[PDB]
Amino acid sequence: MFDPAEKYKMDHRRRGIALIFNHERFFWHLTLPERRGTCADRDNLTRRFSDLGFEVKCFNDLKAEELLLKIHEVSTVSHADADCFVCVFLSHGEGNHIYAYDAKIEIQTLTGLFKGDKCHSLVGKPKIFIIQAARGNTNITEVDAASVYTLPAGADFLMCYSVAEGYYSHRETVNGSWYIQDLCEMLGKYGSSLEFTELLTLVNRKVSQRRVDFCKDPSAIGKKQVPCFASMLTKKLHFFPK
Amino acid sequence: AFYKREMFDPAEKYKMDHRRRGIALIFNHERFFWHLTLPERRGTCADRDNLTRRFSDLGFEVKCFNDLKAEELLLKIHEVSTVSHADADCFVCVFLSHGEGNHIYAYDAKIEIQTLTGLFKGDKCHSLVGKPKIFIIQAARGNQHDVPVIPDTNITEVDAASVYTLPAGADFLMCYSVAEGYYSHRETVNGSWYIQDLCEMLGKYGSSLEFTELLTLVNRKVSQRRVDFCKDPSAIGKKQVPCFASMLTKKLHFFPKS
Ligand SMILES: Oc1cc(F)ccc1CNc1ncccc1-c1ncccn1
Repeated sequence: MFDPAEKYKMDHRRRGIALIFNHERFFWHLTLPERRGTCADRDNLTRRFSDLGFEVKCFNDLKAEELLLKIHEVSTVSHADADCFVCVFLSHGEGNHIYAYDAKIEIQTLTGLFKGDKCHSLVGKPKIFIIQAARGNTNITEVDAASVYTLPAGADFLMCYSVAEGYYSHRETVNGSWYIQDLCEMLGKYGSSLEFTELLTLVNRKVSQRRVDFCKDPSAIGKKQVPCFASMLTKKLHFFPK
Repeated sequence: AFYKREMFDPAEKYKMDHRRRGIALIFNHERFFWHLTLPERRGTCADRDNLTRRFSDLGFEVKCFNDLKAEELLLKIHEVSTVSHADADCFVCVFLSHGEGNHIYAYDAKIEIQTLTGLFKGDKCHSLVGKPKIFIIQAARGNQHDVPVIPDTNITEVDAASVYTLPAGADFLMCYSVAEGYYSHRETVNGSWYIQDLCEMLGKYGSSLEFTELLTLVNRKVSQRRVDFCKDPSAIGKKQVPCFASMLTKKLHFFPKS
């Protein structure tokens, strides 16, 4: 019968892989600014997801061909013994695209690799994409206009965005991104007990409550950040200790 | 001695103890000005009535509008955005129509979704600040084998997803019948797959379940639906995957009001 509280089965041998694509600088021809603070984000995420049982693999400043090769490689190995899959992008972006070192990649191309017909062993399992990407312009706060569309994907995907249309993404050059900081704080405290979209909702509250009435940089005043997640999940998702 | 200090609470819920639940608007579009070259939407009136009963049972004041022109629709939604919602828990707005990109069709023209949600952001609607603003959108691509000229068996019509899964402001929840690359289904007597399943879940669980948890059940119900191969073989590969884009900041329940 229909169960209103059904949860994803998370009792496989492994939690699964968490991929992190970390982009700090870009080929000069793209004329994009460096992303100081992103290495703090990478380390923060690595610790949180490792603690949740994930096998975390980080890749710094891959070219687009290299990045596509790597994510395709992961999409074609067996996830039969895994609970789920996580993929994080830390970069600049525009519209449907995220930047690699030398060129843009379409988000739909990346998510498409993990759809049922392409990745059988993840069918019915959570596929979670976390995207910290917006428009490229001592602890300094950099402020970027939202630019990356809050795109959906297939069944059992969860697409998590640092910022919604009309708002602004913030990154501290020492402490890291507002969104990743608050995400990681919540993961550390509640990741192993709370339902994951409930947790992302806490992240929405934390980030949107950060004040922008008195910035060190006067030009940043009033540039609020509101994250968003787009859920195509079909069950409750927990990361209880394995 | 106990009280809730202002510490971060992982279980915080929207306060839903106002005098009224709030207004639920339903914009119901069954047919369109001939110049738009859009097909009729048989079954949408079942959707409208279904939604009216479920949201009324949850305490909402439901107001339905059928086939408004774009000017009329904008006037009406602007009217609602400019009254005081001080005594309300929340606000619901439903669109049942065709759509394309960031647009929903009214009777005679397209309207941009951001124009509609924009009316309810921050100071434009102060009395809804910090309160859930829930938009439910059943809108996809009208099949246009259908002349540019001036014009009950249960059939399942299948429309490609066309409307962007747009976000909005803080405390908005944007609910979409279908995601990019999938297909929306509507039975000409029984109504839309998404609305049918939304309404069934509202009736069974609406008064207890956290609302995004309920929307997740709707995702499961809809994405598991299949058409019978005999009635329409051409619909075989056309799965429906709904989604919701949450900018909510707290848990949302619709417990019966005291
Ligand atoms: O979500 C956003 C985030 C931003 F930073 C800026 C603008 C938008 C709104 N646009 C979209 N949002 C979701 C899905 C598709 C689109 C979309 N797709 C094509 C063209 C326009 N919008």
